[PDB]
Amino acid sequence: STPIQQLLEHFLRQLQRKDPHGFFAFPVTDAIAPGYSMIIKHPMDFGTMKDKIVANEYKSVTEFKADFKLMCDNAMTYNRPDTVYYKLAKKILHAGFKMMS
Amino acid sequence: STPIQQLLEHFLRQLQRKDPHGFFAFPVTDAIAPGYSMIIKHPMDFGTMKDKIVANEYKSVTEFKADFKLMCDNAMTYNRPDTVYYKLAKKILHAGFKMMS
Amino acid sequence: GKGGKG
Repeated sequence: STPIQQLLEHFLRQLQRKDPHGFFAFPVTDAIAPGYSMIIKHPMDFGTMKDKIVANEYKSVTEFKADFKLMCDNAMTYNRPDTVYYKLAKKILHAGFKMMS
Repeated sequence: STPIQQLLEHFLRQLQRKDPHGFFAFPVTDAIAPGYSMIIKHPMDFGTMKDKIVANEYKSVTEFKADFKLMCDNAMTYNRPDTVYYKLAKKILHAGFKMMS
Repeated sequence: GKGGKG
């Protein structure tokens, strides 16, 4: 388990704790989110980001942070501003980057 | 049986012909649009207008055109800009106002 | 086919 693997494993638990309901835990589907895959071209979530961590696919902190901002962005785009959903993404996004600095 | 009734009836028929799927045919439920009753404050649909016509509740073309506009403005607020609904709504608002003059 | 997630 590489040093980069320990840092990211740490950042992940730190982020995923900002999201007590699991909104981000798992890949969204169009069943649960109508027309989702006809707006968001590169989908993301925590559970995917965890699986790449394990897989050693992240060769730096910068690339882990790009997935985070990918998953945050995706949500602000799909969801309306007045939603629980867009608001957690927008909050968690600016905190996240700072925490990881 | 009134003349205002006769005019309203035909603007309705004409307006509704532009809604093949009757997306605007009925009241909207929260079951088919999560958040709806808390983001839209005064519901309107073509089924609901049909009945206010039959009950002489419109007194002027002005009043009737008001509700029509309240229907498109509810769809264009709730639905994302890319959907069949937001599009349909904007189309019919401009064209239906064009028609009634 | 209408709306967001809910």
